[PDB]
Amino acid sequence: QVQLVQSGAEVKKPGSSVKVPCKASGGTFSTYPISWVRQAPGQGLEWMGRIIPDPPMANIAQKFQGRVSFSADKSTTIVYMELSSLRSEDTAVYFCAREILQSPPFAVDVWGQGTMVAVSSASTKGPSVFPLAPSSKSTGTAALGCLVKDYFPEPVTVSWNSGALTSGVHTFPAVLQSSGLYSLSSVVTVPSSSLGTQTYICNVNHKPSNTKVDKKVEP
Amino acid sequence: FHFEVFNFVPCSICSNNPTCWAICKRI
Amino acid sequence: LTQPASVSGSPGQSITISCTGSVGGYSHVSWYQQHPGKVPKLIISEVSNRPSGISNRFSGSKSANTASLTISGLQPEDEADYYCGSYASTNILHYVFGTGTKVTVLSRTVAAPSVFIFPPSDEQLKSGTASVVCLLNNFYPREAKVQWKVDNALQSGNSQESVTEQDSKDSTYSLSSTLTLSKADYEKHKVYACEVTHQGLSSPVTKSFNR
Repeated sequence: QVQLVQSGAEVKKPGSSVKVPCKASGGTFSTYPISWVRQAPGQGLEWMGRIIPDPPMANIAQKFQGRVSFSADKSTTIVYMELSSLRSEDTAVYFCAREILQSPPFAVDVWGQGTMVAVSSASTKGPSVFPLAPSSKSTGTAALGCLVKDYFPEPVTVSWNSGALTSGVHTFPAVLQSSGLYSLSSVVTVPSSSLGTQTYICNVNHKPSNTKVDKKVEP
Repeated sequence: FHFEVFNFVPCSICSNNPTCWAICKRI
Repeated sequence: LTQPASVSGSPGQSITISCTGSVGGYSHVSWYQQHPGKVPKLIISEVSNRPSGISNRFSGSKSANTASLTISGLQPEDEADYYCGSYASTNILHYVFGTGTKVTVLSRTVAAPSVFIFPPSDEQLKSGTASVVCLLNNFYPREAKVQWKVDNALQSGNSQESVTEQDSKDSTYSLSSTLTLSKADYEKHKVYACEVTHQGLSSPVTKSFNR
C-alpha cells in the first residue's frame, strides 16, 4: 500500500543546501503526519521534526531549527525537506517516515529508503590501486590483495579474477583518511602453491570518477 | 506549499492520543 | 531514552534490553529493529503489542520508567540495532528515540586471527606515502589488540583499522591495521612489525618484515 520513496545519496559542498524529497507511493500525504528522522551511519535515531497534512503546520526541533524547511508540492503529493547552511556535522542519512500521531499505532510504521547527505570538503579523485604482495613462500594460506587509496567519494567496487575468485575475498570497509579522501584494502586467501601458477588480478571500479583499474597482483 | 513552524500541536490532528490533550492549542 | 550499548547472548537464550526514561502515559513506548544497511522496522508497539507479521519471540515490558524488550530463542538472524521510541509530551510532541542497543548472538566458538603483514608497495613509496598493512583474518570475537612496533618502538595515532563480519560461513571477523608513514620516515627505520594479541592465540603473535 503506502510506501515512501527517497532519492539517492547526495554529496554536497560545505555551506550549500540539499532538499531531500519524499514521495507517497500509494499514500496521499493528507491525513497522517510525515516525520523526518536523521541518522548518521552509526548513530541513534534522531527525530528532526514533522509536517502535518490536514493543517499545513510544520513542527521542527530547536537544534534543527533555523535551517530545516518543510516544503511540499501539493500536486503529486511530494514533500521536501531542505537543510540549509550545510556543515560537516550535517553529514548523515535522512529518513522520512509516516508518523501515526493519531490512531493506535502511536509510532512511525512506514519508513523511507533514506537519502544519505555528505558534506564533501574534498574534490572527486580517481583511486590509486597498490598491490599487496603475498610474501614469497612456496607451500598454505597465502594472503594477497589490493590497496585502493585516495579516492572520493564512495562507492568503489573491487572484484577478484573478474568475479571468478569469490571465497576468501574480504573487502574491508572504507575508512575516511585524515586528508579527507577514502581508502580501503581488499585481501584474499589463496593456496601458496598456486602463487606462481595462478594469476590473481583485482578489478577496481570507481564509477563516480569513472576509473576502472585492473591491477594485477602476482609477485 | 511552504509549511510554517508554529511550535505547537493542533487538537484537530489529535485523536485517541492523550499526550495531545496534555499539550495542545488552537487559533 | 537510554538503552544499553550492547547486549550479547548465546543462541536459544533470552536477552532483555532496557529503555530507561529520564512519558506519554508510559504506554506509548515502542521497539524498533534496524539491521545494517536497512531501514528501521517497528517490532513492538504499545509497550507489548506486537504488529502483525512480527515473530512471537519479541515481547515488551514496562517497569517504573524503564521499558524492557525481551527476545526469546535468540537466533543469529535476530541481531540488529534496537531502538525504543516514545512521545515526549512536549510543545511539539517530540518523538524521542533511544540511544540504541546492538544485540549480538555470540557463543560456541573461538577463532585465532591469521596474521599477515604487508610491506609498503614501492610504487606507493614513489608517491611519497608508506602504508604497512597488518591483516587479521578469521578471528572471533573482535576484542583483539594490534601493536605497531617499529625498531622495537610502539607507534600510536598513525594506525587506522576496519572490521568486517564474514557472513555466517565462518561467523568470524577480519581486521586491516594500516600504519601510514612518510617515505622519508619509512626509510629512516629498518624493522617493521605488528604484534597481535587475541583470545584465540593467548601467546603474542608478531609478524615482522625488514626492508
